Amino acid sequence: PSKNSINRPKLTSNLHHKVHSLNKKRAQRERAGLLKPARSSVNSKSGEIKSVALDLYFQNKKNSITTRTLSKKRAKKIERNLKYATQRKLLV
Amino acid sequence: SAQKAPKWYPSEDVAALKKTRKAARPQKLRASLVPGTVLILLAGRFRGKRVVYLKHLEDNTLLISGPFKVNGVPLRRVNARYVIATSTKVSVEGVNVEKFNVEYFAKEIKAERVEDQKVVDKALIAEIKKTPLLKQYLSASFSLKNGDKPHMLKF
Amino acid sequence: AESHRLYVKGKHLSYQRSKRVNNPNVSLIKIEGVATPQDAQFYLGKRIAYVYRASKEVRGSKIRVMWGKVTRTHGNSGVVRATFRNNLPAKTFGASVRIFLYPSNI
Amino acid sequence: GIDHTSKQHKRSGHRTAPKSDNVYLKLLVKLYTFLARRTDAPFNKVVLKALFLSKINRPPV
Amino acid sequence: VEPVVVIDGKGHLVGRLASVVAKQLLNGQKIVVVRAEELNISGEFFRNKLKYHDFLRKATAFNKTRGPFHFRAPSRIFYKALRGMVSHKTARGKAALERLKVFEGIPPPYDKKKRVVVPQALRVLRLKPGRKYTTLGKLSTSVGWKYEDVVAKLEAKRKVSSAEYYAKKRAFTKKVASANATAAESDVAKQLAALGY
Amino acid sequence: ASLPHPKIVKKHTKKFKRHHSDRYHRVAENWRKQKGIDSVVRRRFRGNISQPKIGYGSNKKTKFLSPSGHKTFLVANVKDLETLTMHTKTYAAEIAHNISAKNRVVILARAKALGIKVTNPKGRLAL
RNA sequence: GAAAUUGUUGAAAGGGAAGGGCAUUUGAUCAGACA
RNA sequence: GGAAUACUGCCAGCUGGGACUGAGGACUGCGACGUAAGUCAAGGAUGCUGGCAUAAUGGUUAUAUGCCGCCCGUCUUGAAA
RNA sequence: AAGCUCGUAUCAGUUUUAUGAG
RNA sequence: GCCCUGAAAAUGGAUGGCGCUCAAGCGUGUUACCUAUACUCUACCGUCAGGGUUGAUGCCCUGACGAGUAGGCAGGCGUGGAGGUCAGUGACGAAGCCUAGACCGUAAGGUCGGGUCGAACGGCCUCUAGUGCAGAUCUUGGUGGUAGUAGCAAAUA
RNA sequence: UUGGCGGAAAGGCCUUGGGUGCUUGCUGGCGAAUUGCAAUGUCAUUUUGCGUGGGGAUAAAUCAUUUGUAUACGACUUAGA
Ligand SMILES: [Mg+2]
Ligand SMILES: [Mg+2]
Ligand SMILES: [Mg+2]
Ligand SMILES: [Mg+2]
Ligand SMILES: [Mg+2]
Ligand SMILES: [Mg+2]
Ligand SMILES: [Mg+2]
Ligand SMILES: [Mg+2]
Ligand SMILES: [Mg+2]
Ligand SMILES: [Mg+2]
Ligand SMILES: [Mg+2]
Ligand SMILES: [Mg+2]
Ligand SMILES: [Mg+2]
Ligand SMILES: [Mg+2]
Ligand SMILES: [Mg+2]
Repeated sequence: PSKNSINRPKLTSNLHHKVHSLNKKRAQRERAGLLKPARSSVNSKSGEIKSVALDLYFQNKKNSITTRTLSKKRAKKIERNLKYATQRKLLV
Repeated sequence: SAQKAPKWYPSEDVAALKKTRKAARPQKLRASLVPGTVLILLAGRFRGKRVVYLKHLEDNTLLISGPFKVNGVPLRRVNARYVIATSTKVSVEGVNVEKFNVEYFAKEIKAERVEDQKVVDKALIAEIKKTPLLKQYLSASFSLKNGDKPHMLKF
Repeated sequence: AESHRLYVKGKHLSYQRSKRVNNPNVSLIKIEGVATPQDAQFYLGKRIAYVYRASKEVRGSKIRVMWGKVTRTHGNSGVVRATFRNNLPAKTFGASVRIFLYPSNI
Repeated sequence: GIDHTSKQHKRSGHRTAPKSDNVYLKLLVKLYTFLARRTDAPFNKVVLKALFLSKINRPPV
Repeated sequence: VEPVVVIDGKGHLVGRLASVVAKQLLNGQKIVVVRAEELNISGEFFRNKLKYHDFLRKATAFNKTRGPFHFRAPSRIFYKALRGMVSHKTARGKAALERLKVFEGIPPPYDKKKRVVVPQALRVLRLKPGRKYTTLGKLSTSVGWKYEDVVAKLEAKRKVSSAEYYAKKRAFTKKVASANATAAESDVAKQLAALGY
Repeated sequence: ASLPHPKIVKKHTKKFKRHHSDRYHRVAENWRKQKGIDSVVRRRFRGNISQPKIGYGSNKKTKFLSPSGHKTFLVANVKDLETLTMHTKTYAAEIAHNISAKNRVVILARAKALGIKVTNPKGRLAL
C-alpha cells in the first residue's frame, strides 16, 4: 500500500483490474476469430503444411489491413505445381 | 547417398520378459470394516451419504446398499479406501448376497437390479427398524461442521 | 444441510527452503486445527487439491485443479510437507487448499 | 569427499595393442590373443607381448 | 477462524503484537486493529520518548522531503513496527500488508463487531509486575499527534452507547437462561445430559 | 510400431546458451567455454548458467531415439529407403531436404509398400 | 538482398534500469502417438 | 520380610500409518513350506480397474510470482574499491 | 612418457619394542 | 556475578532490520526441530581397473572413482580446395537468406517443415591448407543515442 | 408497511401490522439407481451488454479572439451571442 493511504489496498486492486482486463481482451479476440480453433476442428491445420502463400492462393480461388500478400511469381508456380499434381491424380 | 548405412543393426527379435515372483494373495481389509457396518462415502456421486456394507468382492471392492428405500443409494461397489467405517452396525444375517459379483456389475434399467434391490431392501428395513432413529440417521447426509477435527472425531 | 464440506481447509505457506535457497518441488502446508506433529500424522498420505478459477473455459469448466498429497510432517507446530504433480505457482503463498479424507484408514 | 591413498584413474598400460596398421600383423595378433587366452601357456604370453613391440625394440637376430 | 479478525489493541505490547500480526498477514489472514492509542511499549516513558527523538533525528540532509517520514499517530507507530517485520518491497509483502487495517478508536463498522485479544502479546500476562511501561497515546501526543482529545471524546460516546446495548443484551440473557432452566427437568434434557449436552 | 524401450529420460532439455549471448548481438548462442581466469561462470558461482559436462549424457539404451522409438535415417531415394527393409521397428526414414516433390511421391509410395515409417511425409506435397 | 539501425500493425510488460538461473501459474502457439 | 516399578540393555517377538524407487528381461543360483506332486515374499513389479483420446499430459514462446545472480576481457597477491 | 626387471617384491609424513637425548 | 561512570567530536543511520525487559538480554541444563554440492541407498553418464567371450581396437559381467590455473594427453565438431565412390541431390527448384514450427547430440554441431530465391551442390573413404574471433585506443565499410538539440546573434535597414 | 435511533469512514441497529412460503416439534405414503470403484465434478453478490418497457433531466469545457492584478513557453487571471 501507499504511505499516504495505508488502509486502502493498492497492488491488489491493480492486480484485480489487470486480470479482468486481460480476460476481457482474450474473450474479444476469440469472438473476433483471431485465435486458432481446436485441434480436432474441421478447419484446423494441425499436422498439415502451414503456408501463407497457399492459404492466399486457395482463398483467391475460393473467391481490413494485412501484410499477407502473394506474389505473381509464387502464384504461377502454385498453378504449375497443381497441374502437375492433377496430372498425377489422373494417371494413378 | 544422404547417409551412410550403419555397419551394425540392432536385432529385431523381441526379448521375452523374465519370470516374475509376484503372487496375488488376498487383500486384508481394515479391522473396522465388518459386514453390516454403516459407512460414510467420501467420494463420488453419493458422497457424504451413509450406506450399509454387505459383502467383500473378488476385485477388492465393497458391496453396499442404501438401502434404496431409505436414501436412494442402490446396490453398488465402492473402494474400501474411499469410505469411513462407523461404529454403527445393523444385523445382516437375513440378507442373501451370494448372487452379486464382478460379472453381475459388468457394463460391457434391467429390472433384475430393481427386483434384487427390493429383495435385499426388505430384510434391511426389517432389521433397521429395530434400532431407534436409525432410518433417519441413514437418510441424513454427513458433512463437516465448523471446528470439526477429523483427527479427533470418533466414528 | 447448510454445509456440504468433506475436506479440511489448509494454507499454502511457502516452499521448502533454507535461508537463501528454496525448493519448489516441496510445499509447506498448514492444516486448520492441527497443532502438533502427532496430530499431523493423521493427514500423511491424504490427497490435496488447490482449486482455482480461470476465465477461459476448458473442457466444460472454469474451475481448475492442481493435485498433490501430504508426505510428512514439518517442524513442531503441526505443519506438513506436500508434493503436487505440478509445483504450486508461488503466487499462492497464503492461498487456500483442500485436504480430503481419502485414502482413508478409519 | 574421500582422502585418496592412491592416484585416481591411473592406467596400467603395458602396451595393450600394436601401433601398426598391417592387416597381416593384426591377424597374427588376433591368433596369439586367442592362444594366450585359451591355453595358459607362458610361451604364448611372451609371443603376444613381443608382437606389440616397436621397431627400435625388435632388433634383428 | 474468522474471515476478518478484529484485534483490540488496548493493553497489548507493540512488538509482540506486530510480530503475530505480521505472521498472520503473511499466512493470509485479514486483520483489523482498533484502539491503537491504548497500546503499550515496555520501558519508561522518557526512554521511549528518547527513542522516538532518535528516529526524529534521522533525515535526508540535502532534501528533508525524501527522508524517512516520521508519522506521529499511534496507528502509524504500530504500522512502522509491523512494516519492519514484513518484507514490504516485494509484491508478496505488499499483498500481505494490504490485508491489514489499523485505526485509532473504534470507528464504524467495527464498533458493532466482536473484538479479540492476543494473549501472547498482552501486558498483564507478559510484563513482570512493577516494570514500567509507556502508553502510545501519550507518546504520540508528546511527539506531535494532535487528535488525542477528539478520539477520547468519540470513545466516551461509543462507550455510552455500547453500555446501553450490553444492558439490553444482559436482560435478554437472563430471560433466556431462566426459560432454559425450567426445561432441564424433562426427558429430552435428561437424554441430552446423558450425551453430554 | 517400434521396438519396446525404457521410458525416455532427458537430463537437460534446455539449450546450453553461451554466456552474454543475451547481452550482445555479436555474441552468438552457440556454446563456448569461458577461458577467463576471473570468470564467475568458469568458477561456477551460485546463480550462473549451467555448463555442459559428461554427467548429462543420456542413457545408452534410449540414445538417438525419437519419441516414437525409432532412430532417424536420412534417405535420398528409393534405393536408400530399401536399406531399412528389415529394420522396420528400429529405424524410420526421413526424406532429405533437397528431394523434389515428384520424387517424394515415389519414395512415399515405396515406403508405404515396405511398411517403413516416414518422419516427414507432408513436405512439398500440399494438396 | 544478412546485421546494426528505423517505420507501421498486432500482442505484452513498466511505482528510481534491463538482462540471466531453478520452478510453476496464465495467455498464445505447436509436434508426436491415434488401434 | 515379601512384592512391584523406574533406568539401562537384549529378542533370528508381533503389528498399524506415510514417502521415494521398480534398474534387469527365456532358463541356470542359494534357500524356504510341504511325506509328496508342487508352491513361495528365494539372483530387481506385477495384477485388477477407470477416464481421456486431444491441446488433455507435454514442448515452445510472452510474461507474472518466490528465491538466487555485480561487467566482460586483460594485468597485478588482490580487486566493487 | 618409454623400456628392462621383480611382484610376500618394494615399502610407510603411524604406532610398538630396545637404546640415546632432554 | 550482573548494572552505572571508567571521554566524545562534527551530512541522517544502524546488535543486518523490526523490535525485545519473569526477554526475543546474560550463565547453564534437557529435549524437539530446520537444512549443504557432506554422509547412506538407488538410477543414469563418463573414466579407470579386474574378468569372460571362435560389429574381436566389438559384445557381456564385476568393482571403485569424478575439484582444478599454466601445462600435458586423447576422442570429436565445423570451413576453402584435391583423388575415389554414392551410375548421389537439382528448373515438380541447387546454393544462400528469414522463420511465434519439429527432432537428435553433454557439447562443438547436425537434421526436417514453412517462406523467399533462382543454378548449382552434398554424404562417405581419403589428401591438403591463406581452416573457426568479442576484444588488439585492431583494419575497411555501414549505423545509432546525443537531437529536431547546440546553434544559423560581427560589418546600423 | 409502522415508528425510533445512528455523522468517526453514519450506509447500519432496533421496531409496528397484515400478507405470502417453509418448518425436522411428532407420525405416514411415493421418488432417487447406469456420474457404472474416485476425478473441485462446477451450486454463493454485483452486472458502463443487450431486447421489453411504464416514469424523470434537457449541459458544459477546451482551441481561437480578449485583459494584464500574470507570464521564458506552458500556466494564471479577465472579457465576449
Ligand atoms: Mg566424489
Ligand atoms: Mg535487389
Ligand atoms: Mg534488423
Ligand atoms: Mg502444461
Ligand atoms: Mg542478490
Ligand atoms: Mg534470533
Ligand atoms: Mg539461555
Ligand atoms: Mg531451396
Ligand atoms: Mg588466418
Ligand atoms: Mg567482430
Ligand atoms: Mg579474447
Ligand atoms: Mg575499437
Ligand atoms: Mg569506424
Ligand atoms: Mg534552438
Ligand atoms: Mg549585422
